[PDB]
Amino acid sequence: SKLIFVSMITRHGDRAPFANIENANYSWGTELSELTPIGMNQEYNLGLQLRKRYIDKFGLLPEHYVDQSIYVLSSHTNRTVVSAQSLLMGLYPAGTGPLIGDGDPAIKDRFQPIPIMTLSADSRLIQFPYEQYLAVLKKYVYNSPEWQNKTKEAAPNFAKWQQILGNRISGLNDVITVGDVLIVAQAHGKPLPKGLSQEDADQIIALTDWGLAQQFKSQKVSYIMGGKLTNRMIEDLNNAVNGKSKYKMTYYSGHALTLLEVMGTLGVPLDTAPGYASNLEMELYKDGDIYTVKLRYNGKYVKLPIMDKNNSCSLDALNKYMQSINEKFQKHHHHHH
Amino acid sequence: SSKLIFVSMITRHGDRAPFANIENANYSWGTELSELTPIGMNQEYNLGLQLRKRYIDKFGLLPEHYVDQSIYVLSSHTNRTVVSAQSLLMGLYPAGTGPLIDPAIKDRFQPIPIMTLSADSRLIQFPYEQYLAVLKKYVYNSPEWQNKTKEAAPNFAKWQQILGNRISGLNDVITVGDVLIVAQAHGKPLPKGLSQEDADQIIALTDWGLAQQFKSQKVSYIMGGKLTNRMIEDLNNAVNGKSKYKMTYYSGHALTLLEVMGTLGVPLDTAPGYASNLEMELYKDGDIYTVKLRYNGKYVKLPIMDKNNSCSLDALNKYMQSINEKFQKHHHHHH
Ligand SMILES: Nc1ncnc2c1ncn2[C@@H]1O[C@H](CO)[C@@H](OP(=O)(O)O)[C@H]1O
Ligand SMILES: Nc1ncnc2c1ncn2[C@@H]1O[C@H](CO)[C@@H](OP(=O)(O)O)[C@H]1O
Repeated sequence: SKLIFVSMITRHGDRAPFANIENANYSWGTELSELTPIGMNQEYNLGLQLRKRYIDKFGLLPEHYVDQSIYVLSSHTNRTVVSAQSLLMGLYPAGTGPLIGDGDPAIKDRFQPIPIMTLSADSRLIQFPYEQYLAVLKKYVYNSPEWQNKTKEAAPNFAKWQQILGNRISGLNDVITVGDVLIVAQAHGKPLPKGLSQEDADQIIALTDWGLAQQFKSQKVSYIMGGKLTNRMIEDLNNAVNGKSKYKMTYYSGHALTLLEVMGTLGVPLDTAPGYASNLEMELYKDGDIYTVKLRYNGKYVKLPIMDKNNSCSLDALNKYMQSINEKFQKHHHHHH
Repeated sequence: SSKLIFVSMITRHGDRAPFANIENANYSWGTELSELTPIGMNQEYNLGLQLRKRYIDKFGLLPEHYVDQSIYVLSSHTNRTVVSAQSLLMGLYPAGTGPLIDPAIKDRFQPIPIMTLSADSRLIQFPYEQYLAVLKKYVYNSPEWQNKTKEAAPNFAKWQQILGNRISGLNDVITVGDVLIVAQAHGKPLPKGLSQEDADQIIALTDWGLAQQFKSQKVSYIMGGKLTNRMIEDLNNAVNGKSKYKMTYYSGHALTLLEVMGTLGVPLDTAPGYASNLEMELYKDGDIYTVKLRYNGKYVKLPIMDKNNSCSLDALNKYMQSINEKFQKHHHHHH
């Protein structure tokens, strides 16, 4: 069997936060929500790892980029576009880019440009727009027994955390909001907010990780947000077999939610929120007329319920699996007055 | 005295392979149809270096190391325009200037985000079939097009038999002309039986035809009014506090340049070559704001501009407003 196609999702690299902790004076060195130099480096290094895997080891891809061999689509954010660019600088590094004339580089250092398309900001394919995402949570997650139970457990800490941090803390949603800032602060070696013990910071961060993962332990929530992309990736695999597409790889540059929603849709939800440069690959193998698929998440194969002891299933089986998921969550349409 | 505070820029992409094949030739391009070639990457990279010398070294509008959220880059939904923008930005902010953590990326590359429109957007280029539909309606039956057609028509049968491709109008001449332009740019031999004289005629008609389309301000406005308005709005946003960008950059096509120049009433006489570019420059001297328009390295005098190729931003706004009013559509109700 030979690897013939891969579809990949990444989360972007280290970024600045979206929000500020009111009672802290953190300085990030880049604008809110932008990819940091560390984040660029993380994605670049992931690119180098992917070169060793899909070029050196499997030989799916060549050492010098072939035009129209990789389709890259990013959400409409700076961090996801720059993350894809940075990753591709590792996958096809300086020294491998094209020459003109007598072996003179097209671009100094033989950089290799690889096109990245973006969705519109309004697209729901790679990420739901933030307010639409929160609306799904309000409807399907916040009143769930698991969310309410965890809320009751954590609630005795809300008043204290609110007075320490300044930011409103009146539910797990607010804990998650400030938790992201604390995660960024820790990733950048910043001091704790005054009056927030390491114990308290650890608890807030733990609740944040728990909460993000809990959202997608619902296959329904996962499908609402991720059904479209999951279907599209499987269709990419099919197009690699049916002659429709000549791409060796499709790469969707996305977010924590992108990874959570696809894993959750497939019935293998994550127990932890994806860290920076987390990544998922659907690998398609060919042995004669037999086509098989494997699913890789952060460097380890994942066993879908339909897979064998070798973490593998036929593409036909994956199709049937996805079809059943689509039917399971199909909406009953109604007419109106 | 007066200082440059903002620039809005359009480029055409760099050298590319053709869209079509000449039926009776066997050209091999080295990349897929319509993709940017290595020479095209080089052209855009070199333009980037030129833009660094101008807007960083000379005017100091931009800093030597990229500031996040300082440049907004929007490309049409094509590989050649995205790769052209990326190549240009590799010249504007070259290796050695990118961020450190020890370099964030080897050779200190500097990533700069590029957004793309959807393929169905009409902002930077009309989708091809919609573009041709505008030509059919407004250009192909115009007196100038018909006259040129009659002059060239005695050559159609011969060109058709030589090339294989259908040649029954100037539109077909333009179609094969692009292939001949690409062939010449890549030093390929002429198709058998096509003399250099004939190739020159076909290419000349192609250049003439592309420019002729946009000598109509109406045609230009239909396709380019939206982008022209948007670029002027970018200038206004640099003054009114709405935007903190130092530059907006629209990565586009020959049509993008033709339509904006044509909308502003300064249509080009020749079709834009690879890496052609246009800049709207905004200057501040106290409370006085002035604009200049640059095309392929030379200032262009709008009718509203003075001997110094300059006008106030207020004047530019009034000018654009009058163009909008001129081409406003009379709406109707229906049964
Ligand atoms: N204040 C905000 N504004 C816009 N998007 C936000 C946001 N806060 C969070 N997000 C989004 O919610 C996801 C889970 O934390 C994030 O994933 P990423 O950090 O982008 O992987 C954001 O997309
Ligand atoms: N066969 C084709 N398919 C799609 N777009 C095409 C095309 N032939 C020409 N174009 C488009 O028409 C413009 C003027 O020649 C081109 O400008 P550029 O070469 O992209 O600057 C194309 O966009």
